[PDB]
Amino acid sequence: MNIIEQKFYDSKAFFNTQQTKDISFRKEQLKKLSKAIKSYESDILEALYTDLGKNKVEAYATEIGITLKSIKIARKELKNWTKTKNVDTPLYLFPTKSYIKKEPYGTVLIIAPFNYPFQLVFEPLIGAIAAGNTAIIKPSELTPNVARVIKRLINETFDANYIEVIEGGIEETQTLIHLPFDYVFFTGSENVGKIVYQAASENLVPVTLEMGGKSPVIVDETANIKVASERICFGKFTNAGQTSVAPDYILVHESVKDDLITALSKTLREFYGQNIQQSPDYGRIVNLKHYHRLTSLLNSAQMNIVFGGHSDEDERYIEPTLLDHVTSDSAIMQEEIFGPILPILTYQSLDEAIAFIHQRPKPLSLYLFSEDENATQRVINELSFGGGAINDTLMHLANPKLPFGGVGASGMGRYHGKYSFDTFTHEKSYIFKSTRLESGVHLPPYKGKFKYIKAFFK
Amino acid sequence: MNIIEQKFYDSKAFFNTQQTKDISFRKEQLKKLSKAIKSYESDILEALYTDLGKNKVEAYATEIGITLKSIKIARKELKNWTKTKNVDTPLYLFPTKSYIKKEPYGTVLIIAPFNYPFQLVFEPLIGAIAAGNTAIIKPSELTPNVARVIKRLINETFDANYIEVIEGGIEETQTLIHLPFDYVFFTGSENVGKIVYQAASENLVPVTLEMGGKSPVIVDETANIKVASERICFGKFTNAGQTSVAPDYILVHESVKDDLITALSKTLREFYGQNIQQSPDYGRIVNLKHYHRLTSLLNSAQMNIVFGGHSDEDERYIEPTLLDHVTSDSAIMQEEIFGPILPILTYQSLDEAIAFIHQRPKPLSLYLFSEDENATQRVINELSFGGGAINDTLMHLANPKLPFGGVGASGMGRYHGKYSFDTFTHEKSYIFKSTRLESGVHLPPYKGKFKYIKAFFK
Repeated sequence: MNIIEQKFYDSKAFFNTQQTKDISFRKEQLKKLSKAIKSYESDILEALYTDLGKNKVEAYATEIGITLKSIKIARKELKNWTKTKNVDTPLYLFPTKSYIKKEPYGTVLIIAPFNYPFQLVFEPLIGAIAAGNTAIIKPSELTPNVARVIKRLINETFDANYIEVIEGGIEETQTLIHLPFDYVFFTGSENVGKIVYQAASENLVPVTLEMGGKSPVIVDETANIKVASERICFGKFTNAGQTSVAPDYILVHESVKDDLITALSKTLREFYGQNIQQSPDYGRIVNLKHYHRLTSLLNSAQMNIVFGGHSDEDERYIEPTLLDHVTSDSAIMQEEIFGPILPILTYQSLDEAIAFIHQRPKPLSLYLFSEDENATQRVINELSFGGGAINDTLMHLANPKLPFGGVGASGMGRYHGKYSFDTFTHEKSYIFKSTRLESGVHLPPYKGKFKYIKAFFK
Repeated sequence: MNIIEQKFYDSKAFFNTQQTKDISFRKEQLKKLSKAIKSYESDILEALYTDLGKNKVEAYATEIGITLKSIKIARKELKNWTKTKNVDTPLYLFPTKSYIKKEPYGTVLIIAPFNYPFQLVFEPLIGAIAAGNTAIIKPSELTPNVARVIKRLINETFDANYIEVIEGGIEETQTLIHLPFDYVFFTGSENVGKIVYQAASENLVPVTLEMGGKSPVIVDETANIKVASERICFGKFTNAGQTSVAPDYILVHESVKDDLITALSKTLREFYGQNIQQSPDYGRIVNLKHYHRLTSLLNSAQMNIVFGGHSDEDERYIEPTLLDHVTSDSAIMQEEIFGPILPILTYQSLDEAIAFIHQRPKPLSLYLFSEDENATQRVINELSFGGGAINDTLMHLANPKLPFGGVGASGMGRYHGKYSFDTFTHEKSYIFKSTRLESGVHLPPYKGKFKYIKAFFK
């Protein structure tokens, strides 16, 4: 009765035909998706480069390669993920049989951001397809050519009543989130996350939200500064900072603080050489507006740049900038940076570092560079965060056996690997008690049965 | 800065002391809880009988015995549930180690209804305790003596900053749900469910909602009417109908429809004899208001009572009533009955039965009495519901290896057994990449590394 509603009702109607629930069907659409991505493979990278200055290597590894292997893993495991699970039954309920069926939710909404525009559409989508749902996809219009390449790939591969792509901004998102989807999957900002979560509450819709925060990295008195410098910079300088799990700021112990900076800068040259603006290993800011935002942050923290700093408006360039003498109350530590600026703060005792992170909202990721075991055991035991890495950054996302998701302000729910499948699955317990052997052990009248009932639970 | 807020902040502060995260601590509070329930064992049944007319046998089996064994299972499995899980890592990320830590959310809210007032406080609470949280409990004030017995048991056993009981109605619930709890667990009505879900969205709080609906039971042309009569009546007539998973109405095939009724009535006498009002095996309605509600339903469906019907206001008695010639549009089929009235409807083709259930919201449970395998395979394959039973009712809740929870309008999330523990757990992925063997296989510059990166995912 309206354009977006028209497509929503058609997707729901196709699901109710129930072709989606058949495993043969799902295995085949996974195949078509793998083939379609490979067919558009250079049609994914032209758009990633024009929208995000994303070079072919990292673009492939973060958006195309990761999903192609995810499709493969899902096709290999589809029969295990979907198979009904038999469940041990208690002896006092004998002969009852116990099962858990893995059934889809129905029609599913996927909202994806701008920074990994392809990855965050298709990793959940693989889950939804594998789980037997229909899907309506909302990709970011901040990366417009990526968005249309996704629409072209989806329209060419699938019928709209099975998977469809709605392009647009907040207006279209508002129409979608107020529709009665059977599941909503969202990656993006805490603020839009709140908009989605409140909109889903009205129709009692379950959701997975993956938002952000400020990911700490504790560089400890016992650290291996050399490797940490490289490891941290990979995490921070891939996609030019725009990564919900990128290190947002460093909590570096007093003693090692100056070492790090040289190590950083030196191993930053090992990454993009002198004059990074000419490197074909380093990305760009998504947009003029995000640009004028991160430049203003550099212009306000200009007293404290210690390595990097300049920027060209015409190609949305900002170089790997490192800050120093930063404090809890400065403007750079008020918001999530989501850019190539790395503020560095000093700490004396580990208790203060932990306390500093505790006072703040729970981050999506947390990183500790330390060789001390008692130190790691307490950073891990007392700080709650989404996920993270001891002596590494980012690369915990690369293992699809580890769920990826936030906690508290950083998010709820999780995906990657099987978890993508589980996010879009309802686990339906059912039992089966044959009628040949009937009894009466728990039925009425109770008269003198009390003893036997107490014995059921003792 | 206000009474309920005062207790909330104290619970949060105690959690931040971090005694709760220690497994030795959790095992001991589980022990104290088991001992405390056994100490109040007759103090649980006096209140269940005065509030719900619940006789000692069923009261024990549905509220006390089920939780005591749940405490035992949690104490036996606590080390397995809590232990950090090691995760196979991919070869191309070698030597990285991969783990999932099971950590608590923090401070937790549990809201419990009137109909199983003790069970639905303590089965989730066991989860919360086992997961390492603090807890604030909101029990129904419709069963007031049960509520206070719970407060007395909790206050005597634990300090309020660890687990506390707030008594009251919707006002106190409103104050609680708008506080920034780390998790909200709710059992109750769809309408109050919506109130809770929307209140949780404002603070980005994850929730488990367990609401209701109208649980179907398909009695099929191939059924074993005799045993089904008993099995259905156990499910329906325990707790005098007031059970979110009780059969709310029967879809009985045309041919067998009259058989059932006699079978029902006859095996209803096998349960509570002639004159049920004198049976000490049959419960009562929680309240005058719920009473005047279910009596009005009988007074409006008075043309169609075929077995049962009368009611005493002074002991809130309503007898096992069976209806006949009921239709989709009658007033009894508009709302969830939650009482001892069983409307019975006829169907011709199985497709109509499935369609009738499909058109309605997804029920918390679904029951099919049939000996035909193709029939069961499609009832199970095409109808989405919370959980349920083939050739039985209710008893799928009794197996703590099967998750218990709704889907769609009936609920989101699940508990019982380990699932109770998981509901209150954050699974935190972390990796550990040693610095002794450093490399450079995925770091920049990319120059001629493309081939190797493609190989990572192929």
